[PDB]
Amino acid sequence: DSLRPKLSEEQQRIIAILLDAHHKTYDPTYSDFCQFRPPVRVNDGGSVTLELSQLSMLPHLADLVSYSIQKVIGFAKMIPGFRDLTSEDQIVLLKSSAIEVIMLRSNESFTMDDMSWTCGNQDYKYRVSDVTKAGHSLELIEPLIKFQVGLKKLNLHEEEHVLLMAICIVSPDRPGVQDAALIEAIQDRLSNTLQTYIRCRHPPPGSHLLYAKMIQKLADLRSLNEEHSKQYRCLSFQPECSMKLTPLVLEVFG
Ligand SMILES: C[C@H](CCCC(C)(C)O)[C@H]1CC[C@H]2/C(=C\C=C3C[C@@H](O)C[C@H](O)C3)CCC[C@]12C
Repeated sequence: DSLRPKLSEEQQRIIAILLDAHHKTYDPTYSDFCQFRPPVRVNDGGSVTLELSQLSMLPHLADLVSYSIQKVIGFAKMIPGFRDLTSEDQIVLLKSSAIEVIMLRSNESFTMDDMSWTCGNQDYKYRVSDVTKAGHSLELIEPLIKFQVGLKKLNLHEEEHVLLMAICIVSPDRPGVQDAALIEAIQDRLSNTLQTYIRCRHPPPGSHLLYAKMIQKLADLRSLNEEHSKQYRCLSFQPECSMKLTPLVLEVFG
């Protein structure tokens, strides 16, 4: 039974637009990372106290996340439809989705060889231990790694990955959005592009369950977003934390 309509010419052009936007905003060589404040790994082999006392990886990771937010804002601008929104909604959407899109886009440096984000170059291989040296706890980190493994095992085509990031950004149910209807219209155009693509371009397919899986990842990201927000708020109570962050990070997560 299941029909397999072909991608319209407009859908194909959406896909091409989104691949080009990603290629313009995600350097797969990580060649800017040497410009960030450097990573420092104090031995905390075991401690929340040590660690909040040092936050040795926070300057480097905050610069990394700050840089990623900028690339994401650049990616968003190229999403077909996004600029038809009011700038107030554009920013609501970017601010509420930023950490989720960072978590998604980070899947490209994530490796199941050793369960790290390998952006280098050894200095820029990030593990669970680095995330705890930036003041976060296992209640964020463990489900983050689960999410990364789950996403990897979907073996998404790049077309799927960039569509999934766009759909994440353009979510009509973010708090504070005004024109939810327009946002939903933009998102549906993207979601239809993704369903059609999966059905006509993705083999075998007994992965017609792929679309529901991807949608579930969006749900998972929502939970990670609330847990992140909870921890960031506590982290920010550390005296002089702000010096280790950036103005853009302060604004987005504050
Ligand atoms: C939870 C943490 C962000 C915490 C930021 C803070 C401000 C301290 O709350 C995660 C989110 C994404 C994670 C990682 C890498 C992300 C990227 C981003 C992407 O834009 C390029 C590359 O893929 C590395 C591994 C370290 C741990 C990172 C930074």
